[PDB]
Amino acid sequence: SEYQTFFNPRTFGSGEADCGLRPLFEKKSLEDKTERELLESYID
Amino acid sequence: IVEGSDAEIGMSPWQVMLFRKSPQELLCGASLISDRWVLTAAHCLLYPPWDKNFTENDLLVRIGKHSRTRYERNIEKISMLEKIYIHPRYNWRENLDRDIALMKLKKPVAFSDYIHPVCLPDRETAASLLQAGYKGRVTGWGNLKETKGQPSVLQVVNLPIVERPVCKDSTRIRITDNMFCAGYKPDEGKRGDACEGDAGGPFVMKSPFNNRWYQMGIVSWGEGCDRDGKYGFYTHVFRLKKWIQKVIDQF
Amino acid sequence: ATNATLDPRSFLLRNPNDKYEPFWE
Ligand SMILES: *[C@@H]1O[C@H](CO)[C@@H](O)[C@H](O)[C@H]1NC(C)=O
Ligand code: NA
Repeated sequence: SEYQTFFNPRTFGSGEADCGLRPLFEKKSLEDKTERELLESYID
Repeated sequence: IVEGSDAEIGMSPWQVMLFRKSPQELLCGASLISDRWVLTAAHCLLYPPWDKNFTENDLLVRIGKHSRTRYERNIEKISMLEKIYIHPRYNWRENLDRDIALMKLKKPVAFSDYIHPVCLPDRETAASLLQAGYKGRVTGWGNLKETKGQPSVLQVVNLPIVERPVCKDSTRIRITDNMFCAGYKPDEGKRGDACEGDAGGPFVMKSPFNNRWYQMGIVSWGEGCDRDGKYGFYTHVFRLKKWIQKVIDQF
Repeated sequence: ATNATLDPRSFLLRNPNDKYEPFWE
């Protein structure tokens, strides 16, 4: 879970530890149709 | 969103719709950042030139949506607001400096395949990724063109961050360090922008360091939409993170 | 110094005409 939480779950609530990982994509290692375009913008 | 395409199902599970009960209206976009906090643009809640000044009781949020207009039963979740917090130095009189607001849900929302929070960047992620020519992604149910053209489902477009001197020189509006702009230059051979109805929606980036999505920006303002030599302006989330922290820690 | 052309990005409608589908109760 390559992520260090910033906020206090007591006041922030739950969900930060697993933030930014989509159940239908990252969690299954499936890619969306245009995310490659984002990753490529780092190279170019 | 102009020159975008239909989102895939679950592609932006942090996407939130701010909705007016009566008369029923989509107001703005927003983003889910935990089970109980939603981030949006300040001007979606408070804009006196348009006689806009909503209280908590004034609005609903709709989470996990795809269709703009359908009631997606057993998929979307609808929540009431407990309190709205607007940045105290939000500049509605001039340039929308610090266009940011937080909304606390009355009850925590359950996560699903369609509902899942986005990360806010840490200092290092923000410094690494917020660079000219890298692309982020903007989503929303706003207008398809400068003008009523409205999508049937959530739209997505990916757009490159623009160097600050080009952002500045593109507009007569005074820009600030609490803003960044994104979009293709004239002659870059691609188009795309956010538009009216997209404010408050997230400008997100996928980290190459940990495969997580981070919300770098909030759709704020522009001059028209998708015009040559103009760029969309976004609230700089990390720059205002001390405020977010202060609010969440006090409620 | 001129914000004359500043267009905040929210404005609204029910585009089919008169309709979102009802929710909640
Ligand atoms: C918005 O409304 C509240 C009271 O409902 C008020 O305290 C505040 O001054 C208003 N904002 C203005 C007038 O800019
Ligand atoms: Na443009």
